[PDB]
Amino acid sequence: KNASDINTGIANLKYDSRDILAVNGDKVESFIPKESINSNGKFVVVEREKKSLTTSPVDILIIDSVVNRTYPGAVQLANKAFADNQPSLLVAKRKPLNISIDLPGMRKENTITVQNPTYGNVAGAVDDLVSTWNEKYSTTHTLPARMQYTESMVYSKSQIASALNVNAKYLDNSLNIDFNAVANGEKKVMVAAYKQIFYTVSAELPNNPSDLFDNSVTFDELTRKGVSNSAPPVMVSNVAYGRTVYVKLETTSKSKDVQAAFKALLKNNSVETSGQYKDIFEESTFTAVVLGGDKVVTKDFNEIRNIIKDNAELSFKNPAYPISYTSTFLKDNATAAVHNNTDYIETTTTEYSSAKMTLDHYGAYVAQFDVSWDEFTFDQNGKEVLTHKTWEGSGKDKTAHYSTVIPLPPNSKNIKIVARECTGLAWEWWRTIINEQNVPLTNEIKVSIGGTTLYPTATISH
Repeated sequence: KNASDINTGIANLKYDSRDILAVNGDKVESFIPKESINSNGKFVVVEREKKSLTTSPVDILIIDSVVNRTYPGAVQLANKAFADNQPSLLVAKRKPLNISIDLPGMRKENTITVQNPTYGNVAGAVDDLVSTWNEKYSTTHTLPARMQYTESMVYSKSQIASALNVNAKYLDNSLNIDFNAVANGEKKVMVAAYKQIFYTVSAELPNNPSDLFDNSVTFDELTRKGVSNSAPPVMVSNVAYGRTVYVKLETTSKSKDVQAAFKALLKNNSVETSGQYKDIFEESTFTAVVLGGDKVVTKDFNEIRNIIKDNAELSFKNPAYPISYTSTFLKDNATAAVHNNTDYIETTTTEYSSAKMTLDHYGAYVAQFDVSWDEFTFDQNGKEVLTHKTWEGSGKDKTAHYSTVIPLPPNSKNIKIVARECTGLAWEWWRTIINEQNVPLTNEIKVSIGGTTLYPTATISH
């Protein structure tokens, strides 16, 4: 009748997804690109850089408060408010629709058919299906661990969100990311989103869009109702239900390793007792919250694992809830993808600590140490400024047994160490026994020359 004008009208819309469905962070701004700083007693270089993060999800998140707007079979407007997690619902009288759960107990009795695909109803149809399988299959069958897992280091709300694929306020509201400390040397932080799926209800893509709507429905009704090239319609064609845990990992260290150290603490507990990265998980504290729909902080990460675990489980005590969903433009049944584009200031880090050099001479022969290093800094332009330093006794004759302690401040570089052994009288002749530049900056540098005139012994020990 005019179901024809729904198709014709709908068929007629022009748009590309990248356009109507985009999000964008606000042009970066200004930072100090290369600059040092002193914390924990470690001299810390600190670099900075704008990158372009470019997400592109087809698993649209779903915010608590705006939950009753997203349900399997619902029709919604593909527009900037969609792309922003507040989709506008497009209410209109409906033909009946088949929704079919994917629960374990692999049934042929899994499909239900809903007369009026309105939230409350659809919600209920799901609820039925759930506690069907839960009665007549609950243990007879068992749940395949399915998960949307994401983890990243945090720079801006704009970026963690975009990356973690979650909602910026919602996250910060629960976690409290001191993005600042982070923004300049004070702190290092990553966040993990454990999005656990227990099941996903799905909704029969309809051959022709008209098939979704009663006959009392006209195209004008739709357009006057929201529909336009700036905002075409999508069907909520699958909702994944489950449970979420967020984990916050933050540490005072600024060691290049804080990253991988975490990505690793997260995976398993083989690094936990293994002792690798031990100074870090000291200055690390962890936080885990469990999203509801209408939180613990401790220094023993094994409590965090426990919370993550308790939550890969369906239960009457821990009920599922919509979590992500999938949208199909009614036009051609393409999947809706929300193109994202945050910009941000990645502040990286590198620690450096003070060193204890140590000359020791046991040699049956007069000898000589040249020792020199460079102290490094970066200007108002982040250029490396090299301040050459040189060991007092450098070049002086020394007789066994001798020893001294040369302090090196944490920001040292190029080091360099010679040992000459005199090999006759006065300095008639001499041999070089220790000759090195670019000696590894390391908590202890131990030089030690020894033995005979004819057969010396010489070694740097780190």
